[PDB]
Amino acid sequence: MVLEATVLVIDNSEYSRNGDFPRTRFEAQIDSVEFIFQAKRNSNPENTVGLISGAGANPRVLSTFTAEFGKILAGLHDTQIEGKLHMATALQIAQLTLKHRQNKVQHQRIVAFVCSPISDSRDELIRLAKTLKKNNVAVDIINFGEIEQNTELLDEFIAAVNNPQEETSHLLTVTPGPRLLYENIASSPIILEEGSS
Amino acid sequence: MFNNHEIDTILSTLRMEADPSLHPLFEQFEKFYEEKLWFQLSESLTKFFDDAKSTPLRLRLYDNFVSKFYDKINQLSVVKYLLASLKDSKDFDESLKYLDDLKAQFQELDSKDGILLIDSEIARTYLLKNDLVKARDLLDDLEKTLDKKDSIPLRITNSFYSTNSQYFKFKNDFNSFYYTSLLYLSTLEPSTSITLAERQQLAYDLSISALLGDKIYNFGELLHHPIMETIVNDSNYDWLFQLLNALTVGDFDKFDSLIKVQISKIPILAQHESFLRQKICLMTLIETVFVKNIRMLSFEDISKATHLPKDNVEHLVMRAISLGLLKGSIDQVNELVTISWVQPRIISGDQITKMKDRLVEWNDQVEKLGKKMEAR
Amino acid sequence: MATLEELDAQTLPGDDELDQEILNLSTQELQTRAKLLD
Amino acid sequence: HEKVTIAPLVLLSALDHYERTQTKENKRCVGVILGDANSSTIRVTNSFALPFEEDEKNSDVWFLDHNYIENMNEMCKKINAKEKLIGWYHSGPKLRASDLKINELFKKYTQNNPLLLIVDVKQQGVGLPTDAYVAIEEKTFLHLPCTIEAEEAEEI
Repeated sequence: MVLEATVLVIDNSEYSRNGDFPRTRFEAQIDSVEFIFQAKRNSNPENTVGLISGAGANPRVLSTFTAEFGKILAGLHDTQIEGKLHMATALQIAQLTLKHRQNKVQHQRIVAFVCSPISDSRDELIRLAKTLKKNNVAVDIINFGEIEQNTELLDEFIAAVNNPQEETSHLLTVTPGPRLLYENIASSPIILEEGSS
Repeated sequence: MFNNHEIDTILSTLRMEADPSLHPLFEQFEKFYEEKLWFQLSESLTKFFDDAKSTPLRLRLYDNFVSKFYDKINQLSVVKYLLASLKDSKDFDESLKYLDDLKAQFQELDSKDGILLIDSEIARTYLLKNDLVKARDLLDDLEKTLDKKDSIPLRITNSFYSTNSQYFKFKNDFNSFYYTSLLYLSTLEPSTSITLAERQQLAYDLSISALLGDKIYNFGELLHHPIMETIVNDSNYDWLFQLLNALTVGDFDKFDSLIKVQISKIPILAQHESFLRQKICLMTLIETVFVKNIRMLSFEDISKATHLPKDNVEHLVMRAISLGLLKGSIDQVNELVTISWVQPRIISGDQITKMKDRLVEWNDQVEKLGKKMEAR
Repeated sequence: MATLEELDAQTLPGDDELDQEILNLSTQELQTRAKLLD
Repeated sequence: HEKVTIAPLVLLSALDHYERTQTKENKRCVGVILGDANSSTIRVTNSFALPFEEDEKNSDVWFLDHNYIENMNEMCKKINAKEKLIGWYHSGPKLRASDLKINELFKKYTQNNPLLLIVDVKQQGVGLPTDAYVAIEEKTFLHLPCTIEAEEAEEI
């Protein structure tokens, strides 16, 4: 399926501090990713992902490019759990990240947790979405927000990224209750179904 | 306010999934205490707002989900309040008793992070007026604790200084303390939202401890920093400010007029002002009057130019590091001080000018020589 | 009653990590162990 | 404090990096610096271009991998044990706060607070085209003065 690089954007933040489903949202985010990546790396081996900090007050990559269990290895340690959005920046790097994605013909993909209230400007958001689309990035977002984070940038954004869907963007805005994220997203063409473009 | 009750519903469902921050017992007890806007500190993001100073009796009900504090609201999260906010329950006891609850023991944050609780619990004992000996010992261990740590919180120091301030606040040594709190201000400087009664009174007590410093003068200080208006203003802050004037003016009865008990409680400022008037006059004399390699200042009229007199010159001037400061010595006969430094200052405005002059001067007259030497 | 099942079934991959992570760590020196020594 | 040796060998290739990378004022060619950092004098043995991306259109936005260093140090180790990470360089000539972030990456990778290195890729003014920094705190970072060693091998 997928031959592309991907990004894991994690907010460990106002929501991931705050467990969305067991054990905590942050933790809940976790195994879903291994779930995600498993499939992603099952989509094809060599489907590569990043992992960054959109969390805390410090943006940065967590897991750099690889396949690869090293991510699962890299994700091994924590984050600021109550931390805050780097997205615009963090995303922006994910672009630069993906720009450097090793052995391109791998398309640029991004997977993004929303544990934050999502502070950004539509313009920047769209310029990103543009820049993504400009860079031709795949972006599928994980959002369980207050409200959720939606009727907002995120909803616009996926669109604002999107001329063709997985060549640009898909979305799933994560649901509350007995919603296992990996169970949640199993449906959404964030994963499975059609996997890349 | 339901803002608790709200969150005592909402953040119970805020991710935080229908939590102990919504329990049949739970929402009642506030409503039981009040809906009336004065409350028990409301369980996460709003208790994270709420210090709420009706003494939390969700004392217990914050202490719910503290089981799940692993997978429930997790941070420091705790002495964020309680051990802070209920540290302000203000008994001996109280905190001692929830020392006796936590004692910085609880599952992971402290007894499996809780160092800042180690700060608190220990520090918090200290703010209870605990015996000096007992304090300092483990305080210095608390210090020793503090020592080898790389702690991203100032809060630790911001505990500890405030703590160790409080320690010296139990004490004199505002030379330390004031400075310690001065330190602590600089320790609070980046962080730590507070209250004014906190702010001024401390910064008062600080500014007090400046005079209960007094010092290596000072003169000028953190006054620049937002302790002022804020503190001064009024009451002794008037004085305290006018003492900054005294830190310049050095007129006894621009102050010894002012004096009420609290200041005259330590009369030695009358001395310290003599120390001031000397030192105050001194610094600029040292700073300015000679510029031309300032030293001599020797002695008497020059020293009485402090408008503190020759026979006190015979002491205050005579005392040097017997002032704590002056270097050099005395030619008594010729009535001449020998002097040297240990006169620093924070000021500006002056040798700025004088600076580059000589520094251009040789520089210029270099080029005369500096013309052909290697050139020719 | 089935939660700790999932929960510790969720730990297992995070558990699996460390050893697996180390199995990565292993080979690394194992060579430089051998390599040099060899 | 620990104020440090400088390896010209570094300095040279460092600009080659800058050169090789065709880094410009828009950019700073960044990389490892090597030595052993214990003593109140630290040594720079060597240093390694970290293939990198820098964006100051958004300050914190920039790209780098550590895993160079990962494989690097291995070989470095295999090359020499004494490589032990002292810190890192960049071009410069000047700092940009994202450095701080970047600085802290190496904190994982270094014994002490690691060592920044500025270079003047144009070597413009004076003694050093260079600054080396260690973070601090109200943050701190600082330049301790540094200089060359022998390296007469160099000197020859």
